Amino acid sequence: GEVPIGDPKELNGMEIAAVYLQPIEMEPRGIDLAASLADIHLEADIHALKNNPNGFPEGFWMPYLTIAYELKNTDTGAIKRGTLMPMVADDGPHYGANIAMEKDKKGGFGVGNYELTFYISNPEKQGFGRHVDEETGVGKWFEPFKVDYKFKYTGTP
Amino acid sequence: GGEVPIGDPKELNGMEIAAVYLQPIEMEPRGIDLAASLADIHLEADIHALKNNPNGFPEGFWMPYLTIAYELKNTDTGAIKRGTLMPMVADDGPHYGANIAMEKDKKGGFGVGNYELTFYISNPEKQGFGRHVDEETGVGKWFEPFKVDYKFKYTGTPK
Ligand SMILES: [Cl-]
Ligand SMILES: [Cl-]
Ligand SMILES: [Cu+2]
Ligand SMILES: [Cu+2]
Ligand SMILES: [Fe+3]
Ligand SMILES: [Fe+3]
Repeated sequence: GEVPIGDPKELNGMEIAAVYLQPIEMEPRGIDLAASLADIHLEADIHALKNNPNGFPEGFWMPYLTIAYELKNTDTGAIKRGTLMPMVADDGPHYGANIAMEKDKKGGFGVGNYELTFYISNPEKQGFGRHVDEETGVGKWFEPFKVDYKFKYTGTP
Repeated sequence: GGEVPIGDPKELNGMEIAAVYLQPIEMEPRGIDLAASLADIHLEADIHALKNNPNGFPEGFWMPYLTIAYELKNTDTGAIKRGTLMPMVADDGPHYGANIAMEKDKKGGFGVGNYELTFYISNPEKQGFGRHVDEETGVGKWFEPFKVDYKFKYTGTPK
């Protein structure tokens, strides 16, 4: 059910990919946009690479990230921004948001060419700690960064 | 190393729940954990998904966004302290942990001896971590809050 968004990027010890699927229903209620109001569920799939410098085992989900997105229709110039929220689905933990496309009451988010940007800040922003002792410590976290994708939105799946 | 195992791990609610301690650790950011020089142990909860986890976590994955309170009771002296373990990462992965004063704590009898350790665990939804519940991609309901208990002999800081 998942449509790839552009090509994944490897950086800061992480594999960072984007996909969209049909709208999902999330609990708790009142956080994620309700499925009937949305056209897609956008997901950031973020996992540790080999030799992750912050101690995360290869393939582990990267938790406690702060992630904002910007979605730009490059045909219309229409831009929207939001946050992705941490949650779990059948395919495990990720960061996600239901997003109105055709249903965006502002308009301009229908079928077309898009640029997607993630803006990502490290887990310390949320108070997640790291050992820094000689025996068990790990390296410094990345500074906030962005990653960019280009994709064609072909309509609510 | 490695760490000192506390009691036996428990397998409950789709998770392996183990307790360990080691020497006090230095943690960043500075100021949230008790300083290493003021502590005698670093206590950890090691919690990972079992096979067939009912909440969509693949086997071996760390269970994130858990709320974990601990109670440490010296059964010889009666000394009791409580706290909450904080999520963090070390060179062998993410865990929940806290630096704790034992011998250094002069406000109680927290020296070498027999201990009961209890973890009080609440599911990730308590912290607003979400779950899909639609038919196509949804997963099972989270566990209700629960406790796990360990017995161990504290023999001092690993040296
Ligand atoms: Cl791309
Ligand atoms: Cl035990
Ligand atoms: Cu999701
Ligand atoms: Cu720790
Ligand atoms: Fe997914
Ligand atoms: Fe550990």
